[PDB]
Amino acid sequence: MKVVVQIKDFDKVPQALRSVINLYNDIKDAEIEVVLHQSAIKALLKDSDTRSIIEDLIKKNILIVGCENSIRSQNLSHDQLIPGIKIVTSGVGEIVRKQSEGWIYLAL
Amino acid sequence: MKVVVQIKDFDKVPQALRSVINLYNDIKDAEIEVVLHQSAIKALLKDSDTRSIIEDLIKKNILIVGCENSIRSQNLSHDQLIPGIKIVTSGVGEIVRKQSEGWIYLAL
Amino acid sequence: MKVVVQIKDFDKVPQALRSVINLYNDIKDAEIEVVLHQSAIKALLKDSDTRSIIEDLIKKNILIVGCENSIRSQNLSHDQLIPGIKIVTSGVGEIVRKQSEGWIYLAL
Repeated sequence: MKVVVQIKDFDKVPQALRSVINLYNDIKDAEIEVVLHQSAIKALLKDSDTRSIIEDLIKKNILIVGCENSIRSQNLSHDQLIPGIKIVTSGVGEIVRKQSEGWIYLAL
Repeated sequence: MKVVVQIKDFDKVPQALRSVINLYNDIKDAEIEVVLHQSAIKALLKDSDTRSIIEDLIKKNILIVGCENSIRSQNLSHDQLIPGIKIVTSGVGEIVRKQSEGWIYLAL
Repeated sequence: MKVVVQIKDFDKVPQALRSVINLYNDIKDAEIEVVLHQSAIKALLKDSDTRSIIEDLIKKNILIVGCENSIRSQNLSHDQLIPGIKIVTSGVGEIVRKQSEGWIYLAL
């Protein structure tokens, strides 16, 4: 079950991440990709309060993706992001493309 | 027309419910399922300010679903929820599954 | 690539519009329709702070759509909206219908 998850609001990241954990626990063999854009990109910073949760999702083989446009608008450096994070040119472009590829969309 | 509606933010429930009413009025013979998770689950409490609206949606044959994970994290009891409410193990799992079954997704 | 974009929160319109610009720049020959409903409808007012951005999207051949139900609940007049704006009876009905027609959904 392929699911492309979107997270855009930084203030809702904690709840969004718990929801992703819920998804993982509920759908057997789920193939999950989480795309963070807009202000939510800040959650991928090395000193992020949700770093341990993000690292746990990575351990669970979940693909964590950050939006380049968002990284740039938030004045962040790739050097400052959690290691092992994939980046796409556009978070919204990725979300749309994955859906066209058959991935089920979930907005958090 | 099968539509699976998601509502996750408690502070936006009033507007979300009005939007569902709008959907109902706009799409003839719509088959609607509303899944509430995260903080929005509180709207399904018996003393909820939106109870009368929820009851009206039920009257209109709309399926109202509450997330068990969310009920648990909000420390709520099934005894405290509006009668006639269906519950799923995971709100996000339900949203994803209905979409895979052909239901059109609407995030409110 | 057909994409139906939803924007419902007025306080998030600036970021949503930038995200639409990002979509446009990222997906070659994207066919985009943006549906604004709930409080976001206010962004289509003639004296709107985002008017110039909306006009730019229109220039880029992006279809800008406003929800009639939302226009009514916000006590707005069609005379007060940006010229060239299309209106639908229900923003949510449009979002659902476009998806059933094969348009990819993006919630902003």
